[PDB]
Amino acid sequence: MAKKFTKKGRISRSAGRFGPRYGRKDRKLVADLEERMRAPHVCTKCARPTVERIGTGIWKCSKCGHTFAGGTYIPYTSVGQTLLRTMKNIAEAK
Amino acid sequence: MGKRLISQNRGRGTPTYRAPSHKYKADLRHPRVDENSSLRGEVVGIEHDPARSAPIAKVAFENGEELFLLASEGIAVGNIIECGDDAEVKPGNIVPIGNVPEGFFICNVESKPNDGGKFVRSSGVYATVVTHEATRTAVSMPSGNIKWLNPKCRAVVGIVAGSGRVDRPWLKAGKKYHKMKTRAAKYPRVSAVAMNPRDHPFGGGAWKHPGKPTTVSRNAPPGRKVGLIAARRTGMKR
Amino acid sequence: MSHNMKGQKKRLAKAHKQNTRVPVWVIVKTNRKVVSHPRRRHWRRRSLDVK
Amino acid sequence: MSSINYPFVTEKAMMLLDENKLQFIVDTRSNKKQILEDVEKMYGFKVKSVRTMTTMKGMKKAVLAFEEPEAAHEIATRIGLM
Amino acid sequence: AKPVKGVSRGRARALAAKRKYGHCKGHGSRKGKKGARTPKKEQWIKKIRALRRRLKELRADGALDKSVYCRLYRKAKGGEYRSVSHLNSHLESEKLLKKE
Amino acid sequence: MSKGTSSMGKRQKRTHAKCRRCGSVSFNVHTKQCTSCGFGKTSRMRTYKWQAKCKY
RNA sequence: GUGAGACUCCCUGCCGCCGAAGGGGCCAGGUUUCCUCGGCAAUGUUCGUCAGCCGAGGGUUAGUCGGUCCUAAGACGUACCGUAAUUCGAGUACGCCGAAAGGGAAACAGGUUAAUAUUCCUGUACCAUUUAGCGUUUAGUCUGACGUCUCAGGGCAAGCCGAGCGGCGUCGUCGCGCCGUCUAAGCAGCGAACCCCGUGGAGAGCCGUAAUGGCGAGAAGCGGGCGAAUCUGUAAUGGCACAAGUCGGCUUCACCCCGGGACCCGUGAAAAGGACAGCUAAAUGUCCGUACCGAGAACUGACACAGGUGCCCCUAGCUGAAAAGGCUAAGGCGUGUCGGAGUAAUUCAGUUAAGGGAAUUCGGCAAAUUAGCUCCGUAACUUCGGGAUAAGGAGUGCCUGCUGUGUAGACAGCAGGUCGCAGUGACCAGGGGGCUCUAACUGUCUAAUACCAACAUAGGAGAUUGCAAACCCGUAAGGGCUAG
RNA sequence: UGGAGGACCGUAAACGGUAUUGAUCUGCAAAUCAUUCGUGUGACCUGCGUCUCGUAGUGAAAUGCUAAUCUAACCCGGCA
Ligand SMILES: [Mg+2]
Ligand SMILES: [Mg+2]
Ligand SMILES: [Mg+2]
Ligand SMILES: [Mg+2]
Ligand SMILES: [Mg+2]
Ligand SMILES: [Mg+2]
Ligand SMILES: [Mg+2]
Ligand SMILES: [Mg+2]
Ligand SMILES: [Mg+2]
Ligand SMILES: [Mg+2]
Ligand SMILES: [Mg+2]
Ligand SMILES: [Mg+2]
Ligand SMILES: [Zn+2]
Ligand SMILES: [Zn+2]
Repeated sequence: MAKKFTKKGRISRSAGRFGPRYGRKDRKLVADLEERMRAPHVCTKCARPTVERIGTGIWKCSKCGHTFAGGTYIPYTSVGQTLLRTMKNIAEAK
Repeated sequence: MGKRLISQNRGRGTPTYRAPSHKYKADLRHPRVDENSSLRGEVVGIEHDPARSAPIAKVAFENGEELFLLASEGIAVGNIIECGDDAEVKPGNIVPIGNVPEGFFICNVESKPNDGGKFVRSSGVYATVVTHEATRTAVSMPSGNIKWLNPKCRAVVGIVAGSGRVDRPWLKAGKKYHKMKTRAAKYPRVSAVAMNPRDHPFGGGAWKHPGKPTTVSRNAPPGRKVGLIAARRTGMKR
Repeated sequence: MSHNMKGQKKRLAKAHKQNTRVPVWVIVKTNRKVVSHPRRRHWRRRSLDVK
Repeated sequence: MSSINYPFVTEKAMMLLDENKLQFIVDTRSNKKQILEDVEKMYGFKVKSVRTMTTMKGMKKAVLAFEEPEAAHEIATRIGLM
Repeated sequence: AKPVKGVSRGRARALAAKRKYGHCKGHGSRKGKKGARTPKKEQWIKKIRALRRRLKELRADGALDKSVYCRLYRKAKGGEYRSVSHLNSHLESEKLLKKE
Repeated sequence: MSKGTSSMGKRQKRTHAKCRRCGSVSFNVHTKQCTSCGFGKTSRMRTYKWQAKCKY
């Protein structure tokens, strides 16, 4: 499907561009964060996966055109999720 | 006179320690509103601010003047903001902290009324309203302390955007170098024990050791408060 | 090429005109008592500070 | 103040006189309008244009182009350049 | 003015003719890495453009419907044919053209 | 380069222009003051008592 | 030849040097060194009739080339305030300056001089401000106006090939080799991609790209609109031995236009100006620079200095991956300013050496070995990325005839013959392996005796401070960090 | 297919300065030359402009650099 994931070429992932440098821990952290960033995120108006990162904390929908501010590396954060959940439950209880 | 230290050089304000002000987009402050007024406005664009490494919003108000604003998370181009006393509680509006319910998150809080906002401004931080007495309200600051603010203070509801900025390690001197070009900080910094006895209280010797205790009292004169300034404790937790 | 204003060129013209051999009739009249002046130079030596 | 001092009579200036032109030494603190008006009043010939130069001796040369043909010849005749 | 003496080019001209025929180019004359003599991206570009133009003209004249056209387009994108004759061989073997 | 003749080839700029008030080549082009007569700094002319021995 | 006087000054022929710099264009800097005539006491590492030297005279022409105009970092002035006081001091208000490599209204070809030329002359143009006549805003937007890397498409200067025509060379034999076969702005016409609009009705899927991709929130297809470089005609009569002056083709960077993608805890200037309402006519377009060098002789280092500033920007044919190294054009030179003679030791830098092969020395210091490209093959260890060009083997020239990919330029492969001691035949071009100590790595450092294990670094931890804060500068007025 | 990286090789482009403990050592030079070397898409090299200075400045820190001068510059005065 993607590039050759041979018997070896499978652990580094996107951190394979650093070669033999910076140690195992940092490379693993950067790699995992990169697979989270490259994910197919979902829109809020469209409800179609079209969201990609334009800048530091700026996101946009390719089809929908919608622009919004979010996380630096991921569109939606857990704390914002909790705020939405709590405020929406309070509103809906009224 | 053994040479002055880096802190005193920053005090003088030489060009090496001055912020490159012309790079920054604009100052962030709350809209100025007279007594018993409520102005609205809808976002026109979302923009990057080089002075904080976080997004900011451009909003055009009904009078005509547009202002950059500290962008809370979720702000999108098109939504209208209703800053004023009569605003409802929603993510984005600016309302007094006296009539904010307990448990709600806020940010860009002011010290005294009509300051524009001074607390809770870096990426992904937020504060909480705890209690509402008649004369004050206690909010838990992101540091972890309780602060007693005036009920007639303004603060945008939500949390500051850009959350998670420090989950990505530098892993190079080059990337951190590039960040420091748009700040007043100096990069890189020499360590005190590697200097000469003219330059620092810790310098000198045939081997690199502090020589004297690193904890310094709070009453030490300028040019000597180097190290652990008036520490209450030291070491990790055993 | 050292783009000059009017005054710089004016001073350069004067310093040029000062490089002159003393007139022969002056040497004849003063009976070989004046044979030089302190304004003589050469272009590839000490730079003039006219500008 | 007077802006024309005297005609300039080197070999190059002589050849300009063939196609109806002169070459004066003018006062170094003067512009083209003043030169135009002075020459026009002094000889009554309607000047066409004027080109100016600053020389390394200090003085300032000006080349006048006249409209009426054969004018420069008779100006140089009366002035005594001939 | 004495005439300018140029640099003659007859010898190189004859050598170029011989090389254009396919000689004087052995292993003992290569001195630059493969890729410096033929970049790989250009090879891919010419190959894929030829394959796509051939498939498009087969669709245009009418001897290839939509379904097999789509399959062959993505297959050539995937790299299963190395030349136009190779593609023609597979088309004339697996019968996917509507020649009659 | 070296501190001697090798770094004296870059000696093509100028730091002092010519002063209008005194005619001396002492006008600092950065601070805009004459270092000999004080032109630009003040309307008076620069004189100090340490420019001569104590006259006794 | 000149001259009293010729290794050294001039002309012709031969023989040479640089030829991606020693050539061409020009900043800063220089300041008359520029051209002609007349000289040789001194200057020139020798001589000199020569000269960047000495004396006399001469030479720089602008509405279109620059400055001038706008603003960036940041200065300066007046006021307010402080200071015993100022010519001293931070901030605030109002001004004003700051780029000959940022923004920017407008001109090209040929001729002419001893030395100036988009400036003078011939021809053909263009742009502003004012005055007069004839009309009118949309006045709020667009442009000026923007990073690093990577790629497609189009165009073109240079380059190359074939045919005809005109010259020059060679000519022991042959019939080849070289040069030329030209043409500006301006004006008129056309328009590739992107984008916009009207139809269209596509899914158990179709349409595309070098690649990423697009689609009922409307694909494919079919129409229309806005819209580039460049190209076609004229300008076309100027220059050419008024000698020819006609045509085709290939390629095209390092230059111009247009579009896509990726990256950022980096987000990659501002203002004047211009566009949207102008058309016709006459008049006006002031000021400053303009010579020459721009460097192994015109700058700077006391010098006609092997350094530095400037390698700052440009450069033809063959070999070759190549702007490397080698050999030649155009251009510049025989001035990196002492000659003759040929015979010792010694000395600076090179070529070769029987047999042995580190036995030399503190120490393989120094020198030698290997070296391009294609194919096969590749270990311990490992942070799984590497190690790795590991190690270790084989092939390579020339001639004859071909095959495959591709629109082409070109690239790849084969069969037979054949020469030499040797086929990357010169130039160019790694010696390799093993065991330890030490610093993680890329980076920095005693300019002129120390390039290291020292400094820095990402990572780890601790401390102060809720902003009228912590830390710091000032005598004060006030400030840095902080558009935080 | 694609084209990332304080990746690799490498120019006498540019920047640096290991070894010869070579040449020179009243030198071409008050720090240069020849061969051999290190980086060469970045924490890169660089033109012009502008700012920071003497008990002060700047310094990836050697007491380095601040006009051939630096464990406190230079000019004049105290000073004969
Ligand atoms: Mg001390
Ligand atoms: Mg020094
Ligand atoms: Mg006295
Ligand atoms: Mg040569
Ligand atoms: Mg002599
Ligand atoms: Mg002029
Ligand atoms: Mg100005
Ligand atoms: Mg000799
Ligand atoms: Mg190290
Ligand atoms: Mg250390
Ligand atoms: Mg390298
Ligand atoms: Mg003294
Ligand atoms: Zn959407
Ligand atoms: Zn003065």
